[PDB]
Amino acid sequence: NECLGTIGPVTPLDASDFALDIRMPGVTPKESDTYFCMSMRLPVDEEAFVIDFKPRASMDTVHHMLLFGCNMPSSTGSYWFCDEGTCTDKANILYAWARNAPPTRLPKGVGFRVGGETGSKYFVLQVHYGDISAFRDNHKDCSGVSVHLTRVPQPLIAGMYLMMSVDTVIPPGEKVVNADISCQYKMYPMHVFAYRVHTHHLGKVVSGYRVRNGQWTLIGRQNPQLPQAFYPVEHPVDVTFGDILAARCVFTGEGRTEATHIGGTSSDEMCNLYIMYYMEAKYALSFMTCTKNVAPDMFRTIPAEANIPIPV
Ligand SMILES: CC(=O)N[C@@H](Cc1cc(I)c(O)c(I)c1)C(=O)N[C@@H](C(=O)O)[C@@H](C)O
Ligand SMILES: CC(=O)N[C@@H](Cc1cc(I)c(O)c(I)c1)C(=O)N[C@@H](C(=O)O)[C@@H](C)O
Ligand SMILES: CC(=O)N[C@@H](Cc1cc(I)c(O)c(I)c1)C(=O)N[C@@H](C(=O)O)[C@@H](C)O
Ligand SMILES: [Cu+2]
Ligand SMILES: [Cu+2]
Ligand code: NI
Repeated sequence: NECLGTIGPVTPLDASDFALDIRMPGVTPKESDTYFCMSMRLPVDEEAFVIDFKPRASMDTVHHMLLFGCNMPSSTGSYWFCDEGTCTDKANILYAWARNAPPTRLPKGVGFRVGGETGSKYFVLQVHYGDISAFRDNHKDCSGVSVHLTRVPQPLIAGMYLMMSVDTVIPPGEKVVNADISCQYKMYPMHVFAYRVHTHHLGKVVSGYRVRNGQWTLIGRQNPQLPQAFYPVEHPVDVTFGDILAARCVFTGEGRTEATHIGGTSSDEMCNLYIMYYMEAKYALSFMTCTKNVAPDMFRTIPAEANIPIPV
């Protein structure tokens, strides 16, 4: 149901706006925890701005959905298993829908820039099917997300700052292993408005901070075992030239018989903190990444909550 009909995926809205429905082409999981991927090229070649997102998920099977922007989807197929990949180039996450933690809307006047000469030419949708019981009907699922695109330039441009670990090693049975990430910020000011954390089963807590003149200001702190949606920041926080962004993921090796390193399988781990921000249009860049730990010693002053499990 809700599947793609004779009217197609593009809904005209007015002279310069249209909604684009990005849905699975009627797929059927045959195993629980199946991750399906699919892509949609933007229908317009010129620059546009994504200013809203509306989920169209099947509450009875969809565990989570992510929408990315990129220039080279990993497969040319109708849909594929995301284990093959999302995009050959580096995908930019735009939206996350997590079952049981409703998404928050973008601030008005803020939009992601896409298309054109340097923006994403494709949207890639990942849909995680958990309970494949509802598929006893062997029916087809068309879950997805609708995006509102406009040609009208937005005064604030949303972007993503991804902090991630690449060298972490978690010895088996090890009670506590910290993965620390830190970089100095050297662009125009960005204001953080939402954040998402991601780790696999060994993750206990993930926190990120802006450090200025030695003082730590919390950006976000979350239990990665909770739904991995983008959560709004408690208080708006600017990150400016000179500041240091610092994040820590706390892992345990308990329950594993061998060491766990960074990787894409359930037996591997990941330490990600996605910081969603907006910047004035004339100063904006759409994405930044930190995969290092430039000021290792700085963590001796990280707030205690960074090591404290979040109470349910
Ligand atoms: C890519 C293109 O040609 N677009 C149309 C106008 C348009 C752009 C976007 I992005 C959009 O979301 C919507 I709705 C409409 C266009 O440019 N049409 C012509 C026109 O405005 O007459 C050319 C000459 O500008
Ligand atoms: C090695 C690793 O940590 N990969 C993460 C972070 C990542 C996200 C994006 I967007 C990206 O372009 C790249 I290169 C890496 C990772 O795969 N995280 C998952 C996640 O955050 O759920 C995927 C599904 O986005
Ligand atoms: C009723 C509604 O959803 N109005 C949205 C436009 C929209 C339609 C669809 I169908 C959709 O899938 C998405 I995502 C967005 C809305 O707020 N549109 C703006 C517009 O009409 O330009 C405001 C200003 O009215
Ligand atoms: Cu999920
Ligand atoms: Cu992962
Ligand atoms: Ni400010």
